[PDB]
Amino acid sequence: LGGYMLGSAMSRPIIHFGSDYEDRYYRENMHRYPNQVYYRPMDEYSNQNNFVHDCVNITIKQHTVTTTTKGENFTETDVKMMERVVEQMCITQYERESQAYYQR
Repeated sequence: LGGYMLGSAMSRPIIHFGSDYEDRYYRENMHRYPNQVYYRPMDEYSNQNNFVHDCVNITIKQHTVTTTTKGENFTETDVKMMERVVEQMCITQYERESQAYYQR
C-alpha cells in the first residue's frame, strides 16, 4: 500500500440495506467507518465501476486488516457496512476530480 493518493474528505453517506436498524447501527458508530478513500489521479485510468472497484477494495482492505488485529472479528455485515459507504465515497471522489474536466 504505497504509491496511491487520497482525495478530499466528504461527509459519510448513509446507505439503506433493507432494514432501518442497519441504517442507525452504522450511523451511531459511523465515527469509526471511513469517510475518505484511496485513489490515483486523472492521469489515464479513469472509469466509474472499474475505478470504484479497486479504490473500494484498497480502502476496505486497510479497514478490514487492522480491525482483525485490533481485537475485532468483523463479519460480512460489518465489512459491507464499510463497502456500501466506500463505494459511495469512491463514486464521489472520481466525480469530484472529474468536475475539473469541465473547467480546464
